Amino acid sequence: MIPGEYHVKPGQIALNTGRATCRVVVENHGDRPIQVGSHYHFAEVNPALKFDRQQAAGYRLNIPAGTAVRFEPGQKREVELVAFAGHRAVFGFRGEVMGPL
Amino acid sequence: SNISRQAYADMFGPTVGDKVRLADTELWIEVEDDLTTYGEEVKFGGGKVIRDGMGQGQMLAADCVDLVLTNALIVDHWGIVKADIGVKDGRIFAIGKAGNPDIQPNVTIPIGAATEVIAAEGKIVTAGGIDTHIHWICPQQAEEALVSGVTTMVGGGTGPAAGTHATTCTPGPWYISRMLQAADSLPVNIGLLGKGNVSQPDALREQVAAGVIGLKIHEDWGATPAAIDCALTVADEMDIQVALHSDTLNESGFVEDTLAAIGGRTIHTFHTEGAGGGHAPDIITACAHPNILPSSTNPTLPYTLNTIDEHLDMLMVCHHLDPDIAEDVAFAESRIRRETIAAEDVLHDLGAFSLTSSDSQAMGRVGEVILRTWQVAHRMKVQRGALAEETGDNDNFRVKRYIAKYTINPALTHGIAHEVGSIEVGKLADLVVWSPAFFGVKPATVIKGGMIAIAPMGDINASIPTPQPVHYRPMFGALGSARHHCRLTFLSQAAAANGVAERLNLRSAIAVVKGCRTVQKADMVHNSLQPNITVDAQTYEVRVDGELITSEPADVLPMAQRYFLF
Amino acid sequence: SNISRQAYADMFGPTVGDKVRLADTELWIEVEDDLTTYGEEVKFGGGKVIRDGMGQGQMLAADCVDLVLTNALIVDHWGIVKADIGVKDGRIFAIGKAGNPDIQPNVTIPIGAATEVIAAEGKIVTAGGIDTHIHWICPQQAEEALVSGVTTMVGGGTGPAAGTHATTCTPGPWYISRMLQAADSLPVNIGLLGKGNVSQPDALREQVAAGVIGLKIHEDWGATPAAIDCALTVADEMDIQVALHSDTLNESGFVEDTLAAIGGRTIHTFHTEGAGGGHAPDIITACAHPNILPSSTNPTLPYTLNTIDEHLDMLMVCHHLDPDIAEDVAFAESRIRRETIAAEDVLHDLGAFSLTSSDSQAMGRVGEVILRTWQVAHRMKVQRGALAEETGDNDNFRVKRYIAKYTINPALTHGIAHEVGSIEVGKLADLVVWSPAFFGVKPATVIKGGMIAIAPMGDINASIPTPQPVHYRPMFGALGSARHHCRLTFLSQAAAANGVAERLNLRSAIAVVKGCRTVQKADMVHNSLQPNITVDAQTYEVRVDGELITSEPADVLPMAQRYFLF
Amino acid sequence: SNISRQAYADMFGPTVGDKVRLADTELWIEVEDDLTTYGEEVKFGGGKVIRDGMGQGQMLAADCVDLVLTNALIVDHWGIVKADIGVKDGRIFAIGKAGNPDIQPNVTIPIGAATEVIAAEGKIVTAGGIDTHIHWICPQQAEEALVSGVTTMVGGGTGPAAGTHATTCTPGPWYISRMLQAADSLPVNIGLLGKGNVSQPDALREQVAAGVIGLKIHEDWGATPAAIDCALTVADEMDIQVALHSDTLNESGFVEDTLAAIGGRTIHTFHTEGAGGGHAPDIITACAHPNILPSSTNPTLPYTLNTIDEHLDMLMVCHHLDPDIAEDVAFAESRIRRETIAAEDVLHDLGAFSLTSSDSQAMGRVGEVILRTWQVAHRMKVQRGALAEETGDNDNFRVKRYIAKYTINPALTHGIAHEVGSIEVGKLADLVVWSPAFFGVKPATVIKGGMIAIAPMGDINASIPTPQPVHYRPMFGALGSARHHCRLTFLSQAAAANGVAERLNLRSAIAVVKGCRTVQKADMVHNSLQPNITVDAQTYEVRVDGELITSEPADVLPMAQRYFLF
Amino acid sequence: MELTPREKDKLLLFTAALVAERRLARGLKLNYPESVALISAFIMEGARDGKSVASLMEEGRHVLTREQVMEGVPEMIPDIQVEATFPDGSKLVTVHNPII
Amino acid sequence: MELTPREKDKLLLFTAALVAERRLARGLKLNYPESVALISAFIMEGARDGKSVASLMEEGRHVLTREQVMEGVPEMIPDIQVEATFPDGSKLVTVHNPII
Ligand code: NI
Ligand code: NI
Ligand code: NI
Ligand code: NI
Ligand code: NI
Ligand code: NI
Repeated sequence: MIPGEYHVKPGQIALNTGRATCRVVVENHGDRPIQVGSHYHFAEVNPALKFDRQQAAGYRLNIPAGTAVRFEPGQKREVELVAFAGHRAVFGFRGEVMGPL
Repeated sequence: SNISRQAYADMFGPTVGDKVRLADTELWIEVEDDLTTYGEEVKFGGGKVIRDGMGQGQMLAADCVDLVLTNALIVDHWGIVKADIGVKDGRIFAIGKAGNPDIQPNVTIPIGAATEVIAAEGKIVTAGGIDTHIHWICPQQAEEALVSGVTTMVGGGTGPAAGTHATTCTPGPWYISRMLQAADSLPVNIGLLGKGNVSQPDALREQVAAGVIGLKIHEDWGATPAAIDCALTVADEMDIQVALHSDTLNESGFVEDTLAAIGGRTIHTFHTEGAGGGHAPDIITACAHPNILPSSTNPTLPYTLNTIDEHLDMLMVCHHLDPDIAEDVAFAESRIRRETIAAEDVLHDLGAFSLTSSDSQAMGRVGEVILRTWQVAHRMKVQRGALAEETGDNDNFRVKRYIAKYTINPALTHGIAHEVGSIEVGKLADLVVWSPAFFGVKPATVIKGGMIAIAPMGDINASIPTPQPVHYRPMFGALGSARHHCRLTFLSQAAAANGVAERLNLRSAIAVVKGCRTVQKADMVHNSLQPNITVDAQTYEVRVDGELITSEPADVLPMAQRYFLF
Repeated sequence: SNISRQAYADMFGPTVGDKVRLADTELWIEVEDDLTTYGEEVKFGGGKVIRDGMGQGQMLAADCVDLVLTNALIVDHWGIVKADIGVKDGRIFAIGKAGNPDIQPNVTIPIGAATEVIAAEGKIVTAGGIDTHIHWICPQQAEEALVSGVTTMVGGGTGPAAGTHATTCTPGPWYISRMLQAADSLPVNIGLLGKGNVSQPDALREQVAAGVIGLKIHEDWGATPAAIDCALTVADEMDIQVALHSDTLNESGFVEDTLAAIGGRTIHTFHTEGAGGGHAPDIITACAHPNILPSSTNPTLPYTLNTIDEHLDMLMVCHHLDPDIAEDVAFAESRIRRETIAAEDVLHDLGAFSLTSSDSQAMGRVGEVILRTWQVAHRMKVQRGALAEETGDNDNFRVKRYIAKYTINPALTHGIAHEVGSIEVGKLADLVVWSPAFFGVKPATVIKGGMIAIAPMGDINASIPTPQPVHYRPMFGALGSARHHCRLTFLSQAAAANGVAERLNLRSAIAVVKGCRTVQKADMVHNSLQPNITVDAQTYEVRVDGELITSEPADVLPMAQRYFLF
Repeated sequence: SNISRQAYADMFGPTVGDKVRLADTELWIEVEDDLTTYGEEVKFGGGKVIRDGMGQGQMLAADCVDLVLTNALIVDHWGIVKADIGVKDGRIFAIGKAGNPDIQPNVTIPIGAATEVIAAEGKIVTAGGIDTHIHWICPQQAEEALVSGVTTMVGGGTGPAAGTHATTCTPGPWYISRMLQAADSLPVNIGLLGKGNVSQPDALREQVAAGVIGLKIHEDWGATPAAIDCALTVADEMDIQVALHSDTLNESGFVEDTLAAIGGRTIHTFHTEGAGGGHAPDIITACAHPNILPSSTNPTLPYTLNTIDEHLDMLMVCHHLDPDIAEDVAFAESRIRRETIAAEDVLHDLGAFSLTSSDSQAMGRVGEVILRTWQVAHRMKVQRGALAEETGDNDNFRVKRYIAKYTINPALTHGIAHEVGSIEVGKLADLVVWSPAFFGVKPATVIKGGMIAIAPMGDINASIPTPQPVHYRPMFGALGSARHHCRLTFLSQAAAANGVAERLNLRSAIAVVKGCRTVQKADMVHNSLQPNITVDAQTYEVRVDGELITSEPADVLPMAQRYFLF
Repeated sequence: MELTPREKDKLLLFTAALVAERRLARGLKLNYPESVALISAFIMEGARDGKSVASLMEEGRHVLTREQVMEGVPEMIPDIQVEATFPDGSKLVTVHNPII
Repeated sequence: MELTPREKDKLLLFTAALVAERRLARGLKLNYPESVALISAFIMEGARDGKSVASLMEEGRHVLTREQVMEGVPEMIPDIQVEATFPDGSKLVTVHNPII
């Protein structure tokens, strides 16, 4: 007996089902580490991350909600992105959109 | 992409089909539904979801909630569901999916600049408890009940005076006025009971007009048919409830005589099993009746190997009996009965008893309503197995049946279910957050009207809030004018119409009771059974349709020595 | 039919001719009268008298009391009587016989639906104590005094500041206003003393107009004839009292010079024996005068084998003297004198000293006014035997003489006897309920203005209120707006006329002092002796009509180690 | 005639040229000036100066102070001076020479009948501390900070909720209104910070209009350039301050990107060293900028042999990292750096960091702002010797440099220096009295708005206030309506103009912030250095003009084990 | 520990009993509060051990005798009552006439 | 003594640990609050002795074993945290997985 223990049903959960996705190669050209959270507007990340910003427009990382991807200086990764939903309106970040898209 | 269900449960709390053990009991809940969109859960923190332009939007305060409890596992009479909970203007705004409509799908709880976050992933969230058998013996009972997860206290008294030590009565306009004033200082919602025992209705109408939401008929003030009839007549006129502690002595009649005096009118029978008071040996038969809302008090919950020794002596001490007088011993033996104490647990399991309560410091423990309700559910699963209503390999229906006993059923009985008693839209945001290992015993956060009112708290001078010693400390929801905004004082319709709140300069928010007379046994959520119950005058055996109703006493209980320092 | 007197006393408390030991002292009270009709006593509980149509009637709230203390053994300056006490609208309604006029004879205290019950059978009930030598060093002194049975505190100060550590003075309109505001938070009635030492009367009139009910002349602010004269002139104009701590140093004159400056005007002499302050060695001679109301402070009460060692050092510590300077030692030896400390106890026994008080945290113990008054009475019975006024085989007159010292005589001295100081009809219902074994040391219930304000209370979560740990906890009469309704802030006539209560938004009930100038030694209840007293300048011996007044120091006292944990 | 300087110092406290050790540190202050006239010092007590016609005059209340602190040794940013301090109407009236103009020369602080006395001879008196990094996790933090000598608390939160555990944010009009109401109950001046992270300015203007005096940008709500820009735009419109906890993750840009987003606008950078949060590894470079007011939080103050082990683990626990994930370990190692923690102490010593603060219960100790500031000064004297600004054989300039960090510089940063932050005429009388042996650790008296609010206090029932146990107990300045009169709730200009105080029925005195945008690094008293600072991306070494800035970790500190029971 | 008010209140009782235990070990005759604290704390420990309510109602009568307490203390204590968490939850123990 | 609130709060922790220490000496399996109190107080004494934070993070894992505590108690205590005054001021000690 363990107080408050879970008996999780074994299996898997599919995330962001039915949503458009794309893959982009990213490289940290900066000299300091960069970590990006699941819901950040990927096209507006730190300018030291080099990738196809046009392809990334209106996308975020396709990872579990609340998690993040880390890029050490010089690190390269191909990341998977998922399109924003709802109204598809972007406000904040580096102030590059500030409206629909 | 995919995530394993174990990793998902670790990150966001359990989802559909996962099971959780309630504290150290044998009770297991199963998540029935989950209102999220997988991948779009909101979590707060560094690099997390609830951040500007992400899970937090651009909306003005009028367009978002003031508080979101993220990833809560709700346990309520209506379901065991995973959801975000939104609170706005001190009330439950929605149960659903929180976030930002600008970038997320299916958002029903908008999060903005004006939104605070409570992280409920991995926690169980319930409504605040409602204890309707309070003796206002001392004000320290309020923090004691609040820490246990009880947010509303209905009862009577004036402090540590003989009348209050024995009865839940606040006698007369003067004491009623003083207690409504004192109530503003306590971090729980309060409604008062007046002294119901009189045969002149105007002496009752005056008390209701002064502020009481109900009248208590107690045998120590004469629980006669004429007094009961008078109190019910006034209750029917003024939309307030009558609570009853009947004539144990059978002085004025037997239980059938009190039932005839009630004459099918609505009444709340306190400690229906009878150890706490009532026609000896058969007050328990009141639970057969459609107009009776029956509660138990807690020292007899559940039946244990120390119950009888403890109670026989507890009664001898309270009543100054002395084991040497045969008639005092005959009285004590007619009131404390293993037959009815054992049957009571089964009657709760069957839904024939509808409420639990304390009887605070008057044959009852104010901090133990919730944990003893769960101890009964545990003992009943152990002895009886699955309820007939149970679907699936879980105890969900038994859990819903029992949580209703200290939440929605006391609220319906006392005409306050429009304000409190459940997690439902428009109700006051009285919520309790529990870590599953401490469910029912030691809550993580107790919320009053949208503000945290009490919670465990570690060293004040520490670098973080978690270092020792961790003990319950009152929070901002329990301070001065914030407390007043976040609690309710319940008044009768007559007191509200007469401007009692303004006259007494009551500072707290006011609510008015209604529906005290229309409520019946059939309205008790998951606990509407009207058994054909009998009690043998000689042996005290309880039978339903001639079948013996009994149980075995526990040697060891969960929610006990693993948790408490003393 | 008949009942034995032993069985009667066990059931209802003692009756006429029965005697009771006060705590563990050698003092015995005898019941002088009993206002009941035998067989018609009211008792509350199961099957008891106070029930609908029985000892409880059909009357409306305006026609019955709010609270009845049943079968109380009253100990007050006027009698040691068995009676029921009725309280209504926060005031003493009657002392007599409670019940229902519909079925009972001789009822003077009607009990109805609106009546709460306090069971006083087997208990002693007294008025609340009145301590008029409070230094407002810290607010924690209020609960400390209330627990000891003191319901009114008159004094001065602003907190733990040098001026207040030394003197009972709240200097100036600003601090007076802040302290009257702070007073609303404390569960005791309060009146403030201003700084009396000035020779410009307008600087005194401003303080009285701001709210003070008296002015303290203290030697640390210059207790000169001109300052004393100015304060008395203002007092005579404004109907407020002057409290005096005279010129110990004899700097401005000797005791006769201060007496000439007073010029027959009314004045309260604090710590008249002089260890607490005053003309060395002969301030005690002030008790001969008709215009002087003399009190003692408590560390010299009664004289014990540890008194001198304790005081000589206590004075050295307070004044930063150091045993190495001969003049500092000469000062200390001129102030602490076994001759006057021993005489003081006898002067109390003879009624030459009229009041007791603390001198709280400034050479005085705030929780010990009552128990030390009784220790003196005990030590005096032991050493002197019966008082000349004593009738019967009891200590009733000595008991009445001593209880008046901390109840009615401080109230008369400070012009508040119209509101407090005794159990008399129309006075505020400040009452203390005592179990005889704990009389004077640990009360059972302390009532402020008709509500229980503090009482011992056991485990909050227990099934009954009596399980351990039992310790004093504030009750509903000490909470927020109920506390405000149940306490008084005393103001001067000038402050009341100037609308000080409204200007400062004082929340508590207000009372106004009157009769501070007309009161004289002859008005001190049971303590009006004006002895022809002298003190020898060389030996310090106290004589009355040339007869040596002295006593022996106690090795062991009652009301001490049997009761206290430390 | 003459008195020796040793005897003078014993009687009146030190004078010009005398030195005093600060607690058990190696820091020594030297009395720079003394405002008395030798022979005319005022002292209170028996036979002392402050008596009618002597050091106390005949003036009316309007013509004298309400309170005088006699013979204080003032330690403030402007001087280390011996003087009497006069307080009147809750404000500092004068710093000078107290007494009676009728008989004494050079009197600038008149003492009359209306004047209370605090004896400050032999004590050090300072302004009350101002902590601007409070997380309102629990209300118990107020007494904890007040006992430490902090009289103003600026921060954000709603209680023990995830958002508040992480950030100093009170999100939205509803919680802002509830917290301003709760603030009336606490004996400290309070100003609130709202949630600054949004890109819609109206969601910020609504929070300022509801009452917040500033906006906190925290990375957990998204510390992006757009959110920072929005908050600064609103701050410039509404005269409120912006506090920043920057993007540690470098998610939106590196430190230069955040600096560009700030665009030379005024901002308070919290925990500028970065262990408490901010661009890794180089947020410390913000102290070079003229528009940045940089504070440290306290667990990194000073650098000790247990700092790193403690912090690396403290961060792992707060963020739920687990030492098994290399990226979580890489994150933790990028945030906790011995190079910046060691440089921070030197940057404080040079005046490049301008404020100290707690970060209460969120990587910071609420009772330790003052003692850790002094521990840094001590460690810096030990390692660096005299500051370049130092004149004389004393540490006076270093002392003035450091006291400004928790007094005047936080007040200037948050636009409240017109009310608090120093001992200056017209400012609220928030004062702390220290015995030199306990300077910085355990104050003797804490004064709020002219009333003692908390102080050590011995046995309540003792004959004097000094017997054991002595512990901090709230005084009259912390009670109900007196507390309201003696504290301030700070509001924005918009909230004050909109009648927020009247709408919420706030009871305390109100002050309005101003000058939040005009304040710059050059205005930080004794701490205006703008170094050309760099941080190496690979090694984390801090350099100023290419010179390595570092220090050594302490094994033992003063103001530690000699003083605390645990 | 998440100590509730009632758990903290029992700490007070435990501490008062430590005072009494040290004084009884010195051979002093205990007074009223010492005696109540000592017997009450003994009962709480018996409940923690898993003793029955019936057993402790009897065991509590053998902690202190009339020779171990000041005059009048037995008469001042007609009973001692205390609750504690037994293996089967909180229960009340009343020790009648504990000191003879 | 001039005890601050935080010093008085640590007295409460010290007392709760005395309760647990006496029960462990009787051979009882300790419960949740007893176990937290016992290990936390042990750490405060180690800080008073001048032990390092690193040393106490390790020493705190050897105070109680799974055999000395009730079922489920080790799982109820994933860590114990307490601060105390070290020779170099207040520090936080977190003992990870203290009972195995
Ligand atoms: Ni009942
Ligand atoms: Ni009851
Ligand atoms: Ni005096
Ligand atoms: Ni005095
Ligand atoms: Ni931060
Ligand atoms: Ni912070």
